[PDB]
Amino acid sequence: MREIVHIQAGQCGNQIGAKFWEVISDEHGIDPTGSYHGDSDLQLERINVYYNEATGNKYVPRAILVDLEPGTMDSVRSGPFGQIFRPDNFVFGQSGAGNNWAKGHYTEGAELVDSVLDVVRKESESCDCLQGFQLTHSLGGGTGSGMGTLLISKIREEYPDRIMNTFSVMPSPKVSDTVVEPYNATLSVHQLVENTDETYCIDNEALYDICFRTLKLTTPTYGDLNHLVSATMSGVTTCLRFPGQLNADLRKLAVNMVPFPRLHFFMPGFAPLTSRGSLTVPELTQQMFDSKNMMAACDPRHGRYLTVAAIFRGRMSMKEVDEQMLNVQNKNSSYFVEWIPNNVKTAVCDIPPRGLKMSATFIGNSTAIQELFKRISEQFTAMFRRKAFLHWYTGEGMDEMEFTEAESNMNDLVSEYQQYQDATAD
Amino acid sequence: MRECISIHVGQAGVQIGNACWELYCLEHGIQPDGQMPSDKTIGGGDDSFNTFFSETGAGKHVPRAVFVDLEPTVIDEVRTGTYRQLFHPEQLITGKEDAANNYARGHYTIGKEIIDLVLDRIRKLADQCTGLQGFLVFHSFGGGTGSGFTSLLMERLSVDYGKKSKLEFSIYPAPQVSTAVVEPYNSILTTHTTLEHSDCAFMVDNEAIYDICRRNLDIERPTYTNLNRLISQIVSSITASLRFDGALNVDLTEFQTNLVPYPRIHFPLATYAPVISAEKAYHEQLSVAEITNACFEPANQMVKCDPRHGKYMACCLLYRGDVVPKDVNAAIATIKTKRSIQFVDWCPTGFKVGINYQPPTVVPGGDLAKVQRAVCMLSNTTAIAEAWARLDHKFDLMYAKRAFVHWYVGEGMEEGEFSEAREDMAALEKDYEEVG
Amino acid sequence: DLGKKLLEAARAGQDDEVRILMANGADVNATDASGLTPLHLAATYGHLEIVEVLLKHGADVNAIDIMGSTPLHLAALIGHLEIVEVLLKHGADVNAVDTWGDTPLHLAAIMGHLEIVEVLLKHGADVNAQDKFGKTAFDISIDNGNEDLAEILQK
Ligand SMILES: Nc1nc2c(ncn2[C@@H]2O[C@H](COP(=O)(O)OP(=O)(O)OP(=O)(O)O)[C@@H](O)[C@H]2O)c(=O)[nH]1
Ligand SMILES: Nc1nc2c(ncn2[C@@H]2O[C@H](COP(=O)(O)OP(=O)(O)OP(=O)(O)O)[C@@H](O)[C@H]2O)c(=O)[nH]1
Ligand SMILES: COc1ccc(/N=N/c2cc(OC)c(OC)c(OC)c2)cc1O
Ligand SMILES: [Ca+2]
Ligand SMILES: [Mg+2]
Ligand SMILES: [Mg+2]
Repeated sequence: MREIVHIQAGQCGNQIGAKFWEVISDEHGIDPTGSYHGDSDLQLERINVYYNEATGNKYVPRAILVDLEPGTMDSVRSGPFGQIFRPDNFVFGQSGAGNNWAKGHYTEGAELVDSVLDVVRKESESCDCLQGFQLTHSLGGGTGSGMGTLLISKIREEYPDRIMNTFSVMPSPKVSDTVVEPYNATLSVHQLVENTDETYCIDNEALYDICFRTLKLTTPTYGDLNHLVSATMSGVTTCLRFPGQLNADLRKLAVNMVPFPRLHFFMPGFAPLTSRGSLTVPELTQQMFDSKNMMAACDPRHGRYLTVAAIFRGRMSMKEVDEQMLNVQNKNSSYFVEWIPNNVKTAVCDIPPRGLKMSATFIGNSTAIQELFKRISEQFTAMFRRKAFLHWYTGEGMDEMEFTEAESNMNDLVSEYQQYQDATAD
Repeated sequence: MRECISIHVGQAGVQIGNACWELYCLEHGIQPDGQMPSDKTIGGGDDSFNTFFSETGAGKHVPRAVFVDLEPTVIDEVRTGTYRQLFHPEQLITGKEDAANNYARGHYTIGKEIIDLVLDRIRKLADQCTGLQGFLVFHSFGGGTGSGFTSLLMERLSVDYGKKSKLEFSIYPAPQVSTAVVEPYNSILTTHTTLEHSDCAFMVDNEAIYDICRRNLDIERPTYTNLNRLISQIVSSITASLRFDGALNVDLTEFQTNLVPYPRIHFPLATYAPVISAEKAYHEQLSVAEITNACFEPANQMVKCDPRHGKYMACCLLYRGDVVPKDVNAAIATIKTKRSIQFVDWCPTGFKVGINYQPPTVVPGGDLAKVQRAVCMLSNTTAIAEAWARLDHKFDLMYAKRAFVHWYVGEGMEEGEFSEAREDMAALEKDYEEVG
Repeated sequence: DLGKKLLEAARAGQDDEVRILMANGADVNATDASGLTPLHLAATYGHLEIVEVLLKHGADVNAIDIMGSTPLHLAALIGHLEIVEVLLKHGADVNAVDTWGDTPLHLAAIMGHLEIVEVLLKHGADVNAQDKFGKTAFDISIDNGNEDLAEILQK
């Protein structure tokens, strides 16, 4: 269990994906040219999980970059770490998908799907022991959502025994008021429930709410929202990238975090919350469990934690962390299911992220996530009831029964969360 | 002289293995390269240490041991540490992908890719034996490899070595230092499938060891390094009768005769005393009477349970050091005038005694102080049923909801195996209730 | 039949075609299979100029399709602010109720068009109007944790 093949699809997928490579390269001592300028030998111990070793001892990201729109490729290369990507790993079509899930999944997206798979095969065969895959995408557009899910199902057919993990960005009218986004997101959730082992739910609603109400940015931009996303992605991948006592991988996280196959949607959290260009263990435990620090717009105190994983990064007493973790489970006991004993796991990493002396990353599988699913469901139903813009989908080959089926699956998912929230250990 | 082969499975079995063979080398006077200057018979011999160590024509004393793990990180440390030259390079076997804390991967899917290589390498060790008595198997209950691979291995050893004894040293999970939520599942699955293939099993409760490291050794937050050093001292006291001259538990068969009245209730409790911090170099020396009494205090037990709540079916007292036999007799006589020692009416109320007159060895860099006398008590008490009930209750909370079961079913295991394994544990709890 | 052509011209945003068809006798109030009129389609697809042209030529601002949707319900749902204002200026029933018990306020609230919500509130939209499941627009903002919307509805 070593290498991860990362794939980034569509505009949101590529933008969040580029920021991830930039941030984790800085933590690992890697520069935009691909050279290692680090001071700690702990920065190269698990470098092969995300990087390929190349001639001259150069470190090339095991990343594949895909979009139906060509202009995206130019914005990736013009960034700070733009030239670090493999020039052959860019698969870019000619015509975008114009926020149409059907375009991404059935027509324009399906033409460019065998090309992406050729690149996936090449990176996968060059791996000593492939762990699985990591996909970054939005659910609101057409390429990341429609083509992204198609890519997932295709990869799932070729590599069934490997883990499929996604960083999936949920829509919010607060960031993008494009009324077809609940359609796109609902269609994609229907695919994610079946075809991924673990999904990090990154909600644009929560990201906007943090920037506006907590960070005091009255006009938040993509840069501002992506600053919270990059810190979350850095935190949740800490244990895949740094040795530690645990030898953590994607499958060990799946076995321990996911008790029922469909309930694999995680609510990530981060502390401290900070803005661009601008703490003790007890405070960091508190903040990490506060609804205002969650990356999904759900109150954890409205539901129950099935499983939790928390990563404290920086120099601190492990006994103090153990003490505070047990303390948070005592006073907040009614928010944890009592039928899954010892369901809170903690790791401590010596290497902290950039700009912070201490940090804590929270990964929760909470029944409160049904709030996020219900919000999108209510919007999908308001649109679907009036059959607004339905022809834009059915004209691409889609059947109106796929909408009915997607809505039916997502409501069944909400009922399943409610079921375990009301379950008792008797 | 009858040989004993030790098999260490998964991370816990391997790390505990490393700390035991280090200690064995120190007790017998074997150097890290395998040289032993106190051994006059070069290239062979029939001495007691020969039960655990074979000899080459060059005077090298090699452990009769196999280390197996489904991933290579833990065994690679053995390949590069202080005792790298001591083991047979082919004796250290590693796969590429571990069992991901899943009994089914260790037993059915990943485990089958290496089972024949392991068995063929064990046969090479067995072929070099004049009169193999059996195997000592070290493994965790909680890991995917320690649970599933160990079961598959125990099944195959029962077919290929039918007449040979099998003894386990098993690590029982603790919430304080565990890895997975599904450890109760792995623990019940491996117990059910190994029960008929094991003759005697010594469980080591990680919570008991953690508590002793904190209370007696003043170690704030014990690591696996501190736990394994204490565990290896206790495993050394249990195996000393196999590697040195003596009159008690001299062979694997005798551990069954002395400690196992009935085949299924083969889980003896070990108690060890005294455990003193190395920072107290000038401690007062405890008498034979004080250390003997210490054996009946729940705090010094390897498995958390209350023997006052149960009945004894056997009791063996293994002393090491400056111990006069009449002082043992006097301490036992005083201990007999006590209402908390109740034997089952069908067993003699006797205490078997074995004394090795060499003091225990401590490893350089360890946490324990040197002592002039130590005792390890091995007893079969129905109070160990408390350990089984705590694990069964954790299993039941999850299983009622079928939480995590799909991970097992997706690795070639039927859901019916979980209920058959739980039914066997219900029967095992009733076996202890029937004895008393 | 110029009515079927006018329906298609209003959806596609063909301004000159609407003017031609009406001059030749096209039914400004023609309906499709589901009861949608050229004004419903113009309001849905955001053709502001076609909406104003149709209203100056006898289109019923309060026409309902088979599901009880008025052009104002569709304009509030899709988020077309200029069209919502034109429809109210021309007499649209701010509190019209469709077959699901929704008013344009319920649809502007669900879809998060907060500016349209303020406009509907200023023109008399009823905060106590309940849908078929008894929810008002204020209940929708409480149930979804939309603090921005709850603040606006509490004005
Ligand atoms: N957080 C965040 N959201 C983004 C970003 N870029 C786009 N989005 C969101 O993603 C959704 C739109 O999807 P895109 O990724 O732009 O679309 P696409 O996958 O490229 O598909 P098409 O262009 O329609 O073919 C909307 O909800 C946007 O708010 C970004 O960098 N950060
Ligand atoms: N005492 C002690 N317990 C250990 C040690 N290493 C792991 N454990 C315990 O063993 C259990 C986990 O099993 P491991 O042995 O690490 O797992 P494994 O057998 O390698 O199996 P997989 O990693 O799942 O393939 C937990 O209860 C740990 O606390 C060790 O060196 N000493
Ligand atoms: C609730 O019980 C469990 C939860 C998860 C467990 N460990 N899996 C991982 C946990 C991670 O963070 C600490 C992690 O960093 C994100 C990770 O990296 C891949 C794996 C084990 C548990 O016993
Ligand atoms: Ca010899
Ligand atoms: Mg795009
Ligand atoms: Mg392991």
